[PDB]
Amino acid sequence: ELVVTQESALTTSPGETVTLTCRSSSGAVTTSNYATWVQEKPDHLFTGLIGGTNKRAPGVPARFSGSLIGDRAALTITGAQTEDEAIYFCALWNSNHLVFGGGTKLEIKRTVAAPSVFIFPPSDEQLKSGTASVVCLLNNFYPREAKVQWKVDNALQSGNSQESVTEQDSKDSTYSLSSTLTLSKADYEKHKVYACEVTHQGLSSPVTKSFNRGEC
Amino acid sequence: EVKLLESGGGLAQPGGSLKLSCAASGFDFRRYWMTWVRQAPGKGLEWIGEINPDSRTINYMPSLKDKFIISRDNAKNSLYLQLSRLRSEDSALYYCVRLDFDVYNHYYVLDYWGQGTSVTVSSASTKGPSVFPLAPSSKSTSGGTAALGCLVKDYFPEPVTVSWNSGALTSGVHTFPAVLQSSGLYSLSSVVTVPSSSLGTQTYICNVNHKPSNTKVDKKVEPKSC
Ligand SMILES: Cc1cc2nc(N)n(CCCCC(=O)O)c2cc1C
Repeated sequence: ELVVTQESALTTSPGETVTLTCRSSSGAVTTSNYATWVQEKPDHLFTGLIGGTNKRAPGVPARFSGSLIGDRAALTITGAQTEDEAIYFCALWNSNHLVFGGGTKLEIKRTVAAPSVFIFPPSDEQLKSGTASVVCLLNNFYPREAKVQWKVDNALQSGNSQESVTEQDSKDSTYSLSSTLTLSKADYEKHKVYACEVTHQGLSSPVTKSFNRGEC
Repeated sequence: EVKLLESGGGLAQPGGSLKLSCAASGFDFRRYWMTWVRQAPGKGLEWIGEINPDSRTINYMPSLKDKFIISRDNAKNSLYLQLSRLRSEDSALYYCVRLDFDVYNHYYVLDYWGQGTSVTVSSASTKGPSVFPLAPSSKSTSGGTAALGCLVKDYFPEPVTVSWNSGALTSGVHTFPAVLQSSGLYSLSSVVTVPSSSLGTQTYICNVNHKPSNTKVDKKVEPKSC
């Protein structure tokens, strides 16, 4: 069972040089594995970068290069640019079939940006369904590490919220996140203060956005 | 100007079969090896197989050697993938890919990729999403920017597409990846920032589309009155 492994995530600064590796579980990666690389940009846009271990595909800037380092295949990026933020997949030929690695997420460091926080009360239309969804939005921040705590009448919630995060933005390299607190119309009506408390490196102190049920 | 457009995805029943297809243009199809690749939720890419120009050589991923069949029609610049004995593990995005095959230099690259067609294996029935407004909690007076959006929830299976003002508004838009709720139904949000001063003058409509259920919804988002 050939298993190809890549580091899950790497961070580099603009202008710096970074190397991504690809290793085989069956032994050293060799020329007969014809290591190849694919780049994945947001919206499932894939592009082939390297073939035959060290050959650049047409249209690929010379800042990308491949080679064998130690027992692994590698992809080196020189003078990293924000346009290089993406997920890189490696793949090795195994005699009669191809095997992809798990992919590496390459993040390019940029200055810290605190998020703009917004809280959205459930609509009346939804309440008629017997469910209540409270949405909290954390817009354009960096780095990705962010903590969102829901409080209902000052009671910390748990197990009743789910969050989603967009891919790093192509332009400003920021992330956006949404946290959704789901309650039954019953429980929702039993409380008054709904708050979203956010903690992020770009905030000296946590930020809280809230609303009182019914108020408008 | 290489183009690869997949079709045939959708909801399928476990144990059933499905046929995906791919239309190619922008290059001499007849002279290229073609490939299928898929990506299941929370997983990486998985090679399915390939087929050479004259169809005399066809290689498959060991596992699916016999539950999948790849074929092509050079006269119609088309590639086909027949899936059978479907199981949940087969739920994924299926990609049509071109392989630049250079035996001289031992150069092999999956150069161009289609954007994929989604396939879901399940015994559940399709369900259209309910679209709720995420009203601007700001007044056209506050000045500056305001955030508003749409909550698309309780639909199945993936995917749904979201656009604002029939595609006119694209700047400042953030459509989050859907999350699978405990109920087994998907849910997602789409938001966008607009000038506060335009609230009341400009109409903001999110266009939601869910093909699996032939559902199309256009919800207008306005500031809730007090
Ligand atoms: C992405 C990729 C796809 C491939 N398809 C085939 N058939 N080979 C093997 C090359 C031919 C074998 C030989 O002639 O020795 C592939 C190698 C790579 C890296």
